[PDB]
Amino acid sequence: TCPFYKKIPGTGFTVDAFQYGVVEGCTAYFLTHFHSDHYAGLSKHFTFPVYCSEITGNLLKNKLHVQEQYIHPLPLDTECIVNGVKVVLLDANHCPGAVMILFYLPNGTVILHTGDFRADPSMERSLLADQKVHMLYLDTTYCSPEYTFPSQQEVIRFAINTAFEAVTLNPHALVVCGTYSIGKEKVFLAIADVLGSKVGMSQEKYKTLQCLNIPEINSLITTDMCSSLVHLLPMMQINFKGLQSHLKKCGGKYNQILAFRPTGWTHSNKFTRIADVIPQTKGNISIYGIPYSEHSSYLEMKRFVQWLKPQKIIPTVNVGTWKSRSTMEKYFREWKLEAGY
Ligand code: NI
Repeated sequence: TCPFYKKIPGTGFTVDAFQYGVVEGCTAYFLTHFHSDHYAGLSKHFTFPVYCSEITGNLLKNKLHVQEQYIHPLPLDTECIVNGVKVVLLDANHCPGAVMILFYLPNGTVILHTGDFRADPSMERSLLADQKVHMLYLDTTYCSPEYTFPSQQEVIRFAINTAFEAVTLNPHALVVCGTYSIGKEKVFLAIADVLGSKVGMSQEKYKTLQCLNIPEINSLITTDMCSSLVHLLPMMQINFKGLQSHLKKCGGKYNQILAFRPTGWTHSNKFTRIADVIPQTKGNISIYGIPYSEHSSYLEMKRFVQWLKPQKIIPTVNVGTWKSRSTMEKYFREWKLEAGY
């Protein structure tokens, strides 16, 4: 049964609620982004209206085979009427096609559902600037002050500089980047651009990337592994055994691997600066864990909420334990006392 924090009161709507069967009273199912914990339950047999971004609807049609007649893509930054209720989709600064949803209820209440997001000051000049928000359904993934990580730009600068140095020292080194979902495409695209290579990958991952409306993508990716010196592999294969096995397959074209695992936060964050990150090495294989996050840090989250000044916060992540819930509620109250709302 669908949890309360997935239901939008005063509407027929649910958000990211496809794994509960037919939800009683639901007339429209919104999907914030194409990550499996959120789309869980969707397939070609789904026959209710799904509302989403254009990019998410490309992925629903091509990857999950949802039939076209049930996919309702909406443009961003545009007031739309859905089953009698005004809604707006906003960029969530998460993965490609990810949105936040503004609902203007018939009684005058305004609700923001962030989906998954990485808060940014640029959001302070979107259509959120223009009216009051009563209720915030908040991505609280990293809602504790220990969660610090660098900007995405500092992390990509580190990756490009590391890869370019290694391959210029050894033109027979291969770069490998791990993936298991959409998101974080800048990691492998930025490294292939500095090396003058396309990114090589499986047919299934090429198909996924072709749904993303990324400009000039036909110039950047390929299924011809032999022509590429940046390869994409499943995240599970980014270990010494998996990489040794891959190097065998390349037929002596290469004699070294430099590999990247873009994680979110790891506790090497509470001690080490990005500049000081070092790899794990075994023989001619080195593996870097780089803290590339597509969710808010604690400080980015706190700034967004103190700017928005909502009347009520409903967390959507870390809700299953009483200790997590009590921790989050304490920070919400601190933020409200410090800012004065
Ligand atoms: Ni996500």
